[PDB]
This record gives sequence, structure tokens and C-alpha cells, in this order.
Amino acid sequence: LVHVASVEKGRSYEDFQKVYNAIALKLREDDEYDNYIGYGPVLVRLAWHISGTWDKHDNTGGSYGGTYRFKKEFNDPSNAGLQNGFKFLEPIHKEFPWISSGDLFSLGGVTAVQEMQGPKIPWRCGRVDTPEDTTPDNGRLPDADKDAGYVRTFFQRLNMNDREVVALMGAHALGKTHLKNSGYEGPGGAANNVFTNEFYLNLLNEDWKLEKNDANNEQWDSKSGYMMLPTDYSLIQDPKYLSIVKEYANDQDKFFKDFSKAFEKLLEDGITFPKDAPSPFIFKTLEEQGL
Ligand code: HEM
Repeated sequence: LVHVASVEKGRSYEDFQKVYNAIALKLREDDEYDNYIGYGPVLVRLAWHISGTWDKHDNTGGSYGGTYRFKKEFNDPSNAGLQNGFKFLEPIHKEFPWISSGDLFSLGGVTAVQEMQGPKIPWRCGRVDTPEDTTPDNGRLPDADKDAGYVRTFFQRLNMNDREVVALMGAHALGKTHLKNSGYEGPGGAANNVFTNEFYLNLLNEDWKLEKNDANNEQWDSKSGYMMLPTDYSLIQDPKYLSIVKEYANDQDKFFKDFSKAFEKLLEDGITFPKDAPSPFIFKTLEEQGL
């Protein structure tokens, strides 16, 4: 498979900035979702899940085809809870019916990060909706009950190295696990709808205790009311992952620079950009626009 990016016919930067502004105005407005966390964290989990299906060996999966719209992907056990993010984006797709699905699902993750005060993520348009039979089978997304070796090996399929896995994992400062979606319960920090390096500071400064939860799964819990998944706690058990955690715990700007680069790479894997294609767009936030 090759997947060539094709710009939506006749669309330029200003059209995409209007789709970004529509997502971001609706984030401001529907602030009550999930105990006033708001939809920003489930929107960056939807952009990572429609991208995380990619396989570097045969070029299948990834964000290009927008195949989450199909039942098989939508109903994947690992995607439980993402229907909430889908339902959010749906009025915005009726309002801009020209944007492809993979372009809308991935821009939602870009808008969410930047509106939650995170780094600017460059975004490229050009994903094309592909047919129902291009939809990846369930099972390509990661398990949480595992160790640092599993993590390294899993992310190699999407060819992410150590620095990219640890930067990418910092998004677990956001939102929370929900027992009915994943068998895990609780948040990773206090500021869970603002993008900061808090996940690394909690992982290095809290007194974590291993406990089973009401679903019979293990997680690392702290006195403060936070939790860490096994795969999260892995990052301090591995010597290589541990120096990087320390680095970001001490430098939020390095974390932001590295998260920006890795998350754009995750969103573009499996896609070929012709050099006639437009350069990546840097979208202004509502605040930068006075809106
Ligand atoms: C080995 C890797 C990963 C595993 C096992 C994993 C697993 C999970 C699990 C079990 C949840 C809770 C789902 C729920 O109950 O609603 C979760 C939530 C979340 N994940 Fe991950 N994750 C991984 C990687 C990532 C990456 C790379 C990103 C983003 C770049 C990410 C972003 C999020 C976000 C933002 C949430 C919170 C969503 C919400 O509040 O509803 N995760 N993850």
C-alpha cells in the first residue's frame, strides 16, 4: 500500500482554521462532560487511537483512511468510550461536509492539545476516506497490564524510539481511566485538562502503591488520589525510559518540543506527501484570534 495525501479540492489554510475554530468553540461550550474535565482529553485519545493501528511492515492502518467510521473499528473493545468523542465531532462534520474523516479526527486531537494550553502541533491535510474493507482488524492497539519491554516492542511497529514513546506517554497527565471503559479507574494528576509535564513529576514524586481495583486489575495508586497504569509505571523501571522521564520532569519546554514532533509523526505515519502539497499548517488558537 501507498497512501498519497490529496488536499480537499479547493481548500486552503483559512478553511481548516474555520474547522479548528468550530471544534475549539464547542470545547469551550460543552465544559460539563465527565465531571467538568470537558472533551479535550477524549479528543486526543481519539486522534492517537485512529493513528495507533498503523503497521510499518505492510502500510495498513494509521489515520489516512478514516476507518473508525466503520463498525469493526468503532466497536473494537480498546476503543470503548471514544464514541463520546465521535458524537462531539459529528455536528462539526455536518457543518463542514467537505473535510475527510481522518483529517477531522486528527485535527480534533491537534485543537484539543493547543486549546488545553499545550504546544503548537503542525498539521497536514490530505487524508482520503477509504472503503469499509480497508478497516484494520481489532487487536493492534496496546495492552495496559504489561511492562517496559512490551512497550518498546509495541511502539517499534509505528516506529517510535524511546524518546518518542516517553514524550507521547506524557498525554496521560490528561483525563482519567474509567472502570466501565477499560477496567481501570482514576486520574494521573490534579491538572487534568491543562497540558503540562505533570505526569513525569507525579511518576517521580509520588509514593505509589500496587493494588487491585474493582475490576480485578492492577494499578499503582498514590495517597493523593492518583493512579498509574502498569505500562505507565514501566517508564521508571526501565533505565533508558527513566533518564528521559527525569529530563521532562525538569524541563517542560523540552517535553513540549518533543511531544509536538512525535505526535505529528504519529498522525502522519503511513501517508506520503507529494512536494506539490502545502507545507504543514500552524493553527492560531481562539485566544490568539480574540475569539
Ligand atoms: C502503551 C500505551 C498506552 C496504553 C496501554 C494506554 C491505555 C489507556 C487506557 C487504559 C486509558 C483509559 C481509557 C478509559 O477508561 O477511558 C487511556 C486513556 C487516555 N490515553 Fe492512553 N494509553 C497508551 C498510550 C497513549 C498515548 C500515546 C496517548 C496520547 C498521545 C494517550 C492518551 C490518552 C488520553 C489523553 C487518555 C484519557 C482519555 C479520557 O480522559 O477519556 N495514551 N489510555
